[PDB]
Amino acid sequence: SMVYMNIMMAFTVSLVGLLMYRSHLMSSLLCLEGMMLSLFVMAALTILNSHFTLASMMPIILLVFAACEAALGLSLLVMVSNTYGTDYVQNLNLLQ
Amino acid sequence: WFEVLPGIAVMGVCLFIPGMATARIHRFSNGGKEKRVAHYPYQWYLMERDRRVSGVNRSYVSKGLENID
Amino acid sequence: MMLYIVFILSVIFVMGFVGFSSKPSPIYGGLGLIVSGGVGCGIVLNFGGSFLGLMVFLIYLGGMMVVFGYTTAMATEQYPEIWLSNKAVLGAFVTGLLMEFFMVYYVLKDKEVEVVFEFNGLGDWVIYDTGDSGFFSEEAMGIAALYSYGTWLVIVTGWSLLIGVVVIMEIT
Amino acid sequence: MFMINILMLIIPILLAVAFLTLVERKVLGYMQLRKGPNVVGPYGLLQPIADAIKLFIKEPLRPATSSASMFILAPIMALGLALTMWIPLPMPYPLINMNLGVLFMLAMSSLAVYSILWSGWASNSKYALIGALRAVAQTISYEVTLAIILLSVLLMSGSFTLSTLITTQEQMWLILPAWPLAMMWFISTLAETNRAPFDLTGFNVEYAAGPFALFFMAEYANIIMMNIFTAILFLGTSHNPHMPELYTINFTIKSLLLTMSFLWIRASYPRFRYDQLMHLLWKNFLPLTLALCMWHVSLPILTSGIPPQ
Amino acid sequence: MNLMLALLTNFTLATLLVIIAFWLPQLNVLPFSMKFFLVAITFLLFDLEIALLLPLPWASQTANLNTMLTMALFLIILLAVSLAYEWTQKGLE
Amino acid sequence: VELPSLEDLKVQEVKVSSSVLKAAAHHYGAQCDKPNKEFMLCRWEEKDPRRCLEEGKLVNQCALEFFRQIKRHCAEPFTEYWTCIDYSGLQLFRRCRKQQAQFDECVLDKL
Amino acid sequence: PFFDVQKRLGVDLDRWMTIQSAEQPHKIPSRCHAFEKEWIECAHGIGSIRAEKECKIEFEDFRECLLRQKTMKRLHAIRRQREKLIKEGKYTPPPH
Amino acid sequence: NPIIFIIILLTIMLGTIIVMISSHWLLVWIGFEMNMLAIIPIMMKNHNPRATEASTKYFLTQSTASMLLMMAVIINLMFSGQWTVMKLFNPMASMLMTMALAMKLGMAPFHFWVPEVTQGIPLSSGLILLTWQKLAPMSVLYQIFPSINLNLILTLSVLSILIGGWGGLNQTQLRKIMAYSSIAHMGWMTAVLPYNPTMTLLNLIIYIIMTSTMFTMFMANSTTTTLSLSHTWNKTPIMTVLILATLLSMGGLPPLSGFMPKWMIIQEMTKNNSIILPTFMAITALLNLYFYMRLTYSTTLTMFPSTNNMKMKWQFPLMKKMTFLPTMVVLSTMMLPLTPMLSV
Amino acid sequence: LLQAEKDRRVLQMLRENLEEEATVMKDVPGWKVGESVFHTTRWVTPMMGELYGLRASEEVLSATYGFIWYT
Amino acid sequence: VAAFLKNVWAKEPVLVASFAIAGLAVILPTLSPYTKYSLMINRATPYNYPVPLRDDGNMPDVPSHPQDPQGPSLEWLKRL
Ligand SMILES: CCCCCCCCCCCCCCCCCC(=O)OC[C@H](COP(=O)(O)OCCN)OC(=O)CCCCCCCCCCCCCCCCC
Repeated sequence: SMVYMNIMMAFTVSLVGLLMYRSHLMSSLLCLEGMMLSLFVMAALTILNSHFTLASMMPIILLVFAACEAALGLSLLVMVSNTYGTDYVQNLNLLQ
Repeated sequence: WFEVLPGIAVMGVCLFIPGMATARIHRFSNGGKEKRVAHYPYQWYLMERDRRVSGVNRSYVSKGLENID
Repeated sequence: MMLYIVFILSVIFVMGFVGFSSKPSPIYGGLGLIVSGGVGCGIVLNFGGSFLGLMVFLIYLGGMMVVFGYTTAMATEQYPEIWLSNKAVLGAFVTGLLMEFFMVYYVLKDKEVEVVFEFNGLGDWVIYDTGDSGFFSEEAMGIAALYSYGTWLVIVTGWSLLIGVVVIMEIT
Repeated sequence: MFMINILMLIIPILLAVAFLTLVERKVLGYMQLRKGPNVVGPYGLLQPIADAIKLFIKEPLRPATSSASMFILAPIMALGLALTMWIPLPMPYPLINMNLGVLFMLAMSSLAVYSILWSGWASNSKYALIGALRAVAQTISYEVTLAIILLSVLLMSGSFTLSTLITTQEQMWLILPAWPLAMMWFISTLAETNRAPFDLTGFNVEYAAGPFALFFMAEYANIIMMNIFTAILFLGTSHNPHMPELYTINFTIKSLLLTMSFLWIRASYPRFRYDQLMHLLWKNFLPLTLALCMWHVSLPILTSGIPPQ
Repeated sequence: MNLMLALLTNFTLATLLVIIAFWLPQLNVLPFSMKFFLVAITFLLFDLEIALLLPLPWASQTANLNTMLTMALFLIILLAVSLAYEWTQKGLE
Repeated sequence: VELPSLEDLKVQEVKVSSSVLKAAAHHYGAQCDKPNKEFMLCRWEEKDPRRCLEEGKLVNQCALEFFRQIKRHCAEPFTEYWTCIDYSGLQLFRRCRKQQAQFDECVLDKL
Repeated sequence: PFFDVQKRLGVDLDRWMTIQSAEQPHKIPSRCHAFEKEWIECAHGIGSIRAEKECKIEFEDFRECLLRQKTMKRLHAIRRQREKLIKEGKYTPPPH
Repeated sequence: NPIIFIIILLTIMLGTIIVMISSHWLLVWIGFEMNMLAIIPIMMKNHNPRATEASTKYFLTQSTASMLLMMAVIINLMFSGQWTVMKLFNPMASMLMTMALAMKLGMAPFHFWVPEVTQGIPLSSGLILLTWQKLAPMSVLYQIFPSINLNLILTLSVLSILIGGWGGLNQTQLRKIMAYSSIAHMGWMTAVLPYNPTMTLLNLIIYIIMTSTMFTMFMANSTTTTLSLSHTWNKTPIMTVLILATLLSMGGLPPLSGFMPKWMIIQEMTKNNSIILPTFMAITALLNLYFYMRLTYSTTLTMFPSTNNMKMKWQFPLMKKMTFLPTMVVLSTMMLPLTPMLSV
Repeated sequence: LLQAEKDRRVLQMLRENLEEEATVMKDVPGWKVGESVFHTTRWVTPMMGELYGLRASEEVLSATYGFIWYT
Repeated sequence: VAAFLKNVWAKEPVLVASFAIAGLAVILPTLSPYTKYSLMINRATPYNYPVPLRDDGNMPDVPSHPQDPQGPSLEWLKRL
């Protein structure tokens, strides 16, 4: 149905050029947790109407790791700004 | 000590209205009857059925034993 | 209040993501998520499931977003700005915004447009498709979270949360 | 006529606290060996109606140092959710029969911290920039002290909905099995709503006569709400089907006494000097909360007294 | 169908009053601190593991109970052991 | 596929209200017991309720005489019994505990 | 790779939250519950390399149970069978 | 610190067990989710900002490498809804399956995912832990196997050795020289996998052992190439022959045992008449040795050991299970009559 | 009893959604009335679009959205 | 160690009371026989419909009459 087509374009807010770029680097990690709830709901559509009654734990246990993964990378950007004061992803010294 | 007693009888009376008002609406909207509550989907199914067979379109009226005799 | 009240929230939910998709000088990005996920909470509150969506207010919208909003003040201590007040922000805001109505424009507005872009008709009640009625047990969805058979999940997921604290008990 | 039930709850609750700043002072008056409002009333009762006129006469000058879209946005939500939280509340009949509503009160009260972070930040420097942060930082610590001991009585009452909560307390006054919880209920709720012992609470000093009155009117709206919320939970009243009037007589009059308690504790105690203020939560409150959380699980099991639902 | 027609009056009343407050009857013609960060991260950890603690009163009207008894107590253990290692270092908090 | 006609429809549906249907609700099925459990095997054991349409009328027919039976002999304490439970709210079975004996004094006695 | 510890030592890690019709804690089935019980019965001893060429049928109605795809295609064209003749009569049926 | 340094190290292998021991798409979601949460503090220990400016580049790569996987998982929930680890029943999902999963096994795309991480880490002790992330997703691919589009998997493998054969001609950092050629063996064991997924792990086992010996021989003092000049006449001349015993084997010459999988890789690949593709890979593997020659020319020819500072003191490292490692890494090529019988 | 009072309704309900479907258009590119979308001739439970057609004015909202968003 | 309970209960009298509620809570569900009455009730709550079965020869027990003494006895609770 159309309720599956939207939301499916809403998954394509994980646009990668707007996922690690540009600076004000919190706006990058913004859409990462914003890529969550495009999967919490999209799963919870099909689990709910097709009465499964057992995979209700699956979107709940999804959000447990969804914040927990999001808890880690927020800490490191403080450690970026601990020695700098601003994020500014155009910071680059360690090259490949 | 006396003057505080008219202070109590203003704001405390101002809470007497909506409990009186709401219990004189749903009682009034169903004609002296309380509103049928529905918390489980089996409970709603009665109201979804009985409204279609009450007399025309209502859930707050009954038929009784004298309907089908 | 019409029949199309469920679908019309979903299209609004699409545009909440586009509000922070470019660079909304990231303090309004929090105000792009609260408007979105609340409407996203509205979409879950159909279809039978009441309990499982309302927690996303508490655990994420009250939980993650505050700590998200607790940053961008302890860092990014420069001068912010209102978005759309620049030319670096509005350079792509309209581009996918046109397609969001253009996708709706011909999925079903013509008679047959065409074969693979007209498969899903809009409406009308098949979006629910939940008859007939059920039981007095629960929603259900009400007997949904159980400390029966799933227990191997809880011992793993709880122990993963414990070592998450220790990694943050260190460096920071 | 569903609409006239709405306006006969929003409007008659504004006068319930607009005539309380009067009562705030007179209860404060007759402790200090002094009288209430004397010249205007005569019994005081003509004082706040004139003072309500003044704050809309006096000119609301705006900060040139701030935005405008953010500055009036926080008083928008201030009357929004702090009045929305009244809605699924019975007396004895709620406006909405929500199937689950105890989660719904916490879901709305968790956005109360999301308003104070606006006004201090978008306005100005230092005081409004650092001083407004800490107040979120204390009020984030009082949901875990709030929600856990909240959950420990749903284990014995039975479910999430509030309509069954009246029937299960028809013989009890449930403070008697939870008088340890009664302290940590009332202390924690006192601390969240930003009152005299638990105060550090620039997020007011910039507001002129216009929008200061809102965030004085919304803050008061919270405090009778934590009174009326403790009222249905701890000190449950009797219910009569054939006489619904007798419910509401002995309903608000019990909440009105606990309303005086916020006025009464304010006239005794000093502050808590912020470093202690969170230190008395984690080190001191929280280990007892987990212990009594374990207590209300084993005992209904070791009674065969599980509440039915 | 009034939920959704229930709060729409409430929010149009707040945004009305500001126009008589801030508008037309006026017409005038950050340093970083580490100790104020780690409590927000610490809160969100105990904010998650009360949502897994959350489905308890529906988890009593159930089957064989000692599965649900001994496992629900285990989450409180992990919530408490997490305190003790963190209790070794809280900072000026 | 196939469906049976408009005939074998329009049979006497028990046009009563939900409260008076849940009024007795306890003496009803406790003594009929012949078509209902057979109708359950007709629905639970064998699916496709299109080979299973006949006995849905048989258990319906038994309820027709059933309310006709209680109407002819003892109905005055019955009509007051669903009167009190009509005063609504959750339909509890302890509010109308007092009037229960006046109904139930004759159900074991009259019929 | 798949060591399968749970096969020798006879406990299940989960193995229950796997298909649509396994446990159902109060015997409450799903919508396409009746086709799982058939489609598993088709290919059990089959080694899955001829299963895409032997059974091939009970997978189809099962897959179309989950979407009601051509049913939605058949029902939508009724709005083109009638409902282009709106002003050309054919009320069909009169109420009620 | 030293108590939990084992405990953090313990839970990494606890993650990849759950990846191997499950029949469920949500546990293997959790599996290398908690691994990606368990690798971060190993990068940190000395709290240097370069290590923080390397882990966060490592972080948000593998975050997407998690989060793209679940988008594949909900599709075969909407498509037949079964949760057994099997074929995916959608080529739109199997496309989303592999080329998300190939991030954690980093292919010829996702270029700087390997070197920019491994260079810049002070912890050259190990950093052999990036063999575990080479071990876990291979334990999914053995089960994804009989539903792949069959062209995507070989395209990433032909490109894999093509860039890895080119990367170390422009290098001195022996970490980056060892960061490269980790793309090399991860092209081969993907290129077998449509034809007999067994004996893929034979390439996997040999790669573990010949990388385990490499950094343990690098934990003497060396981190830079010209630092491998100043140990033959300074640290120990016995290490100079042993480092030549492995760099020539890992190039794949038949008298040593590094050639042994590539011996067997063709006996499987032909007999299914694909001829032009093994010839293009084996001729590319010629360039895999010109890393090692032009590196072994520096340490085994006494290229000017300057900077007079003599080590008259003994050595006490932790050469844990070290001397027993290059005994199956050189002379095992006669000693495998059937390695494809105990493993397969 | 009420189970027998529900399946009787949907046999009536599908009939007037079929008998008023057979009489729509007897087209040569038209449907054979009485066909099934599936091959397995068994009794699947019907769908909400099969109980109620494209009528959808009040009563269809009154059925699906009955328990949902209020009593 | 005997004064160790009397040099901390006069020193930090908060978490001492917590461990006593950590105690007396794990032990007692394995002690009193009021439990397993919790199990007998929580299983004997009828949610769904008890569907009857088909007779063929036997008849081990339970004929069609519901008010016959043919099944179990959970009616101790009403007498309890
Ligand atoms: C074995 C059987 C099962 C177990 C049964 C055992 C039952 C135990 C029941 C215990 C539950 C209540 C205790 C909860 C903890 C109370 C908080 C507390 O005690 O903190 C103490 C506080 C901190 O300071 P402190 O640690 O004492 O260090 C200084 C030493 N000179 O120091 C203080 O003393 C200050 C007090 C706190 C400050 C706030 C006071 C504001 C006034 C609030 C008035 C409350 C009125 C009553 C509540 C309203 C009723 C709803």
